Amino acid sequence: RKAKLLPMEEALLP
Amino acid sequence: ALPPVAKAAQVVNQTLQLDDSYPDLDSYCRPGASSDYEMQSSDSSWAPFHVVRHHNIPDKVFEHLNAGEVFTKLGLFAEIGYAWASIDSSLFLWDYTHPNPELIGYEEATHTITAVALVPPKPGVFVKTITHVLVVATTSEIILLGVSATPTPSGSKSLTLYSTRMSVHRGGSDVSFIVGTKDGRIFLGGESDTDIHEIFYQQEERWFSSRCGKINHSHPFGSRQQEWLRGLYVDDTRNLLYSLSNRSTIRTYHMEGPEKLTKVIEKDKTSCLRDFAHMADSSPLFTDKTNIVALSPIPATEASKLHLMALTDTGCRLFLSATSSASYTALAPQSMQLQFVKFPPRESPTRIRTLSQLDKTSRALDPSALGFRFSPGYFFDVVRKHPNQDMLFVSAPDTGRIKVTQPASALKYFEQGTWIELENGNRTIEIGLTTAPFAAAKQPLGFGNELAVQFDQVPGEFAVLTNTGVHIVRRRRLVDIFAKALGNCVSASDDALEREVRKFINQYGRVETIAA
Repeated sequence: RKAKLLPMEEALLP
Repeated sequence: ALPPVAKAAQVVNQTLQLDDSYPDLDSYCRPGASSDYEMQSSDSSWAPFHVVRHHNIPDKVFEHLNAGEVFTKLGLFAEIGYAWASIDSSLFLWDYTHPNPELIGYEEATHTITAVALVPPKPGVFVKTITHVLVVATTSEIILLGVSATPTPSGSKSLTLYSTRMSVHRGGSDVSFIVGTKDGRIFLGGESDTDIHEIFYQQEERWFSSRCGKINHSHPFGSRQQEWLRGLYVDDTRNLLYSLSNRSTIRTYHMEGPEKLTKVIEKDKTSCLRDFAHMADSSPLFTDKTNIVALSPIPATEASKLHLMALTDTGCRLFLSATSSASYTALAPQSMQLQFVKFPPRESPTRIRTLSQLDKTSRALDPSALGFRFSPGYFFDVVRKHPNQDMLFVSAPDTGRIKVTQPASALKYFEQGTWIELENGNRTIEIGLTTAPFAAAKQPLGFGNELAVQFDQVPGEFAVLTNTGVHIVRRRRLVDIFAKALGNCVSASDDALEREVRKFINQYGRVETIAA
């Protein structure tokens, strides 16, 4: 299963 | 005049100072050489290390690996209990502590993966829940992925990946080595040349600057002969970066700023050999034919002078100091010198139990293919005498003997050693620490006192990655040895215990033995 890559928006602040 | 608890507190304060006076590395690795070992059978209760369990590679990874068209590679993320496997342009991570792991697949990459690493993030860039950055280097580009390795009820980190839009074209230089600093700086090197690159990245997008950049810190030009890297090594406590070349040249770089990297020392094998010749004991185990196969930084918390260990293919551990020209303007060193050599042990591994000068001629660690050192001196050497089976030599400082030795001028690098056999077909790839870095104190004096921390931090454990699985090796404490030895005396005489106890007293002293 290809790993779900959550978005940049959550990753980097602010 | 002085009440009980205040009297006892006086004993505690003086005992704390006694433990914190444990000799520093520089003090028992003084200029000269040593071959001091007490070897233990791996099945003995006195073994300094032993294998506690093993984790096979998942079958699905074997399916992908044997489905490899051109290139495959394995590696370890021992800090979080994960391993990884790359197959051409595809990458697969998995928790090796889990009995039936699921494979975290990442196949966005377009070209062959040549290196993978897990580094700390740059502060003030990512959400706090991002614990690491995953660096994926291909033949075309380097890719950064956010990582969140949050612990689970079972005791194994849960790993989720985040995209970043952060990437840069590789260029003409291969990337086979990636290392990260405490502050999230990412350095790159490979098998094309000796140049060192750094990847920068920032949160904000600008019209004059991208979110992710790459620069060559070596600034090469003109005539250049063939030479490339065998490894990169970081020491945050000194803001240093070391590279090892295929010609056994050791280069030292200093991070004089958050974005600067300056080469400050370059020491080729000839220089090491010249230092070695000026020592009292020269040896045929170290010549112009000898190769240096690995480096291991020694942090400033452990030793002031000795900066670096270098392992030869003959099994010699070369301990090098480094010194600055001045005392004030971090201060960058400008000189490096081979000061002390620990020569190999003589005892070879045997199925059946076999029965004072400097030994500078042993071939027991010849050839040494891979080597690792962990504070306070745990040493792993992959000896490849035969092309099918690796033999693992593992040794530790004889902390008990070092602590009792008197006077200070009699201090030597005493060691306890053992041979751990891996089965036929096991080729060792990497060895990494799974527990927190060892430290009994905050400065060299007292730093290496294993005895003092027996009950404050778990024994060190090390993940040995092979082509068939991950083996867990655990350091054994005095109390572990003492308990095991006594367990063998349960069925014996009153004099059987006294005999075993006298072994401990002769090595550790009476107080340490009775305390155990």
